[PDB]
Amino acid sequence: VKDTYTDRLDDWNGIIAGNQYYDSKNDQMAKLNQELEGKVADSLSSISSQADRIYLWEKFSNYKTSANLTATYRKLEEMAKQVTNPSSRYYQDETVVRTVRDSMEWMHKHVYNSEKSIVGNWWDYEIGTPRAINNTLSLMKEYFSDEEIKKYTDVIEKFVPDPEHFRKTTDNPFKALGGNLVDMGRVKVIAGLLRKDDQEISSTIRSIEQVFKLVDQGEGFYQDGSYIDHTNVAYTGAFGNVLIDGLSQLLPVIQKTKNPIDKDKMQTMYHWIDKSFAPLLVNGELMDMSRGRSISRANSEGHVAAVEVLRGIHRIADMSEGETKQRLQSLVKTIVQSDSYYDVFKNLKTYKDISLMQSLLSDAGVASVPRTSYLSAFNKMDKTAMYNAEKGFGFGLSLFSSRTLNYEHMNKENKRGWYTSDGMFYLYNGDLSHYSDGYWPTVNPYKMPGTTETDAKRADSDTGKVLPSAFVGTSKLDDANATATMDFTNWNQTLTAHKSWFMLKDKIAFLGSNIQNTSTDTAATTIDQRKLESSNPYKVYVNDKEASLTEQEKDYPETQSVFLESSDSKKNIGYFFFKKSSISMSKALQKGAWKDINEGQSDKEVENEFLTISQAHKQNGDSYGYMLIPNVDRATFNQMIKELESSLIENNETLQSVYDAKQGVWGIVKYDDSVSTISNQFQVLKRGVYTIRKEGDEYKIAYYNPETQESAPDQEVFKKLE
Ligand SMILES: CC(=O)N[C@@H]1[C@@H](O[C@@H]2OC(C(=O)O)=C[C@H](O)[C@H]2O)[C@@H](O)[C@@H](COS(=O)(=O)O)O[C@H]1O
Repeated sequence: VKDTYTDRLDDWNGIIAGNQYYDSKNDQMAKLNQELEGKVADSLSSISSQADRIYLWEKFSNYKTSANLTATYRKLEEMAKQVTNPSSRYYQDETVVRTVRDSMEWMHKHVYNSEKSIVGNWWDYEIGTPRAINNTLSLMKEYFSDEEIKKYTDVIEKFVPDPEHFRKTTDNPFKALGGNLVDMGRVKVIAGLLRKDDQEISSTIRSIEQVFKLVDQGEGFYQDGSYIDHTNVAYTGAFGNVLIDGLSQLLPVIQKTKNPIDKDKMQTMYHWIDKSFAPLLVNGELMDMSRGRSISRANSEGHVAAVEVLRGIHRIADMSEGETKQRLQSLVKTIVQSDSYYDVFKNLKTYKDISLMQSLLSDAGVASVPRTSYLSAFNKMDKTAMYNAEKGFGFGLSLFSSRTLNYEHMNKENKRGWYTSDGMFYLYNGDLSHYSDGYWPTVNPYKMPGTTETDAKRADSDTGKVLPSAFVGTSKLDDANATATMDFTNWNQTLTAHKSWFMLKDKIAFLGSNIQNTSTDTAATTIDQRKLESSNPYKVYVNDKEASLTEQEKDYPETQSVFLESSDSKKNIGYFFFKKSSISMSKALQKGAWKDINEGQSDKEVENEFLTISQAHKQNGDSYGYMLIPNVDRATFNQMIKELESSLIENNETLQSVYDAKQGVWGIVKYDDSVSTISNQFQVLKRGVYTIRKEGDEYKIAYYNPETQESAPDQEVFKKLE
């Protein structure tokens, strides 16, 4: 029956499909249409049309595997999209209409109904499938009777009767928050509209409002921009994605119901965009350190995942007004235009999203200016993101502590992310494809960049752990300078190391001390493991002399520097060792398959060439110290290292500090409360992390106590000399 409920469903259809906006003369839209035409064609030709069939699609036949239910229903949603698209060859097709109706009834009688119980993954029974069913019925509401709609959505009410919890029919339900809570809306708000149930709509929207509250503990968005999910996992880039992507779709509909959400409540979304998401986007790529186990999905590499966030932001801009709308448009526009590697349209899956992006990109009134430098210390999730606009590089520091899990391996995904938070670092430079094109299945998991580990064999069946210490954190001085430390102990408590980082505008110093090993395994720090481009080969220099790397590891004793020279200076990487160090390097082709790190992925062999740099630690009390200097040419790098000749202030078991004389900035990490005199100019007095700048006779102080997660009055931690 056509009423206010169907009106809302019409709006929903315009959002999840947007057939009303389709234009055959629009190349990008025609491309998506062609993709849907092909998917429906394949589904129609491979579907079982035999009496007493045991499945609809042979490749999604084992229904004890919950994933097969969602995949099946999604094929029907695709049919619904095309049967209602005037330009599709399947528009109002009698066979497709009957195929959707008959398939819904078949699955309802033999696979998914109220008399069934969760078998496999609860997510498919409560989120994946219900969403696919809601969308199918919404799109084809003019072909189904209200009784049929209520009949096919009864199963949804059986598995998801409570808008505040998931796994309600199990022996361990949980409180819905974040991304999951948003999906709760895409399940019950739409189901409510389809069933014309006001109580379901109102109660669900009320539950959804919890999402706008910032938290100071547990799962959710924090004031400092961090986002935690799954109890204690940094997750802005995966579950946070689902949250903004799904919520931006729902809001236009929710705001037109009899239960619209207060404007002041939704105000926090802008905080998420500017504080949480924006910093994690560099040249169109969403930083992997925020994506949890999703890094192990071949169809979701960094640039693809970023689009989930960007399309969400764009929709929010569209529903905003004035300056707010204008600036959000500019944010999306500059990020998209800075991405010369990935075509944003490859992940805009509805006509309205495509249309919005096209108008934005062609609107001269919307400014597209390169983003400025920034540095975000996401202490509540132990990650740090840095971006230098002058030189054009981004830097990500991935840590964990007693407050956070190191890596997530679940649902057979991310089987080898063991060391992705053991002080792993990311460098975002001119090669926008670096962490893409098969990086994850080919990178050697035992040598993640920046990590100090023993060479012990690790099991794919292992799961994450928290760190014994709470002494992990970042002290930020300004948009270009910060200092971080991690009181590191490895997975089996056989190795320790005081690892610290000194972000000094256009370079990052890496210092490690107190390196100890009680095992029979060899210990070493991976200085880098960089994925190469066959098109842009690097010329390697050691102590400014060209070196020829081989698949076989070569030792370079008394190394003062290593320089990776590209034809594009924006891809150059230099490493300056404060004190001559003994390192080893190799360049080799590494093969692997996505299935190796994610059971549900393809076993197809992938291969990439990597340049690995390592420093062995054969004695207790060992240390390492070097400066990473990106994006400068060879002559400039050589000049800079001479300027940094005496930049290392100290690197021992209680004090680590680097000084940038050009800036007049000091980075300092203290592991005890002894009085530390620095550069015969001032003293720092407390265990913690510091970033200090001298501006003649004045001193700006940034102190952070990572264990208590508090700063402190200047006189408690700093004292100028004389
Ligand atoms: C955040 C996350 O990893 N969520 C998991 C699901 O993944 C998301 O799926 C969708 C969607 O619209 O369904 C959008 C996102 O890009 C993607 O991250 C999914 O993996 C389900 C079920 O698993 S599966 O059978 O392995 O595919 O589990 C969620 O936790």
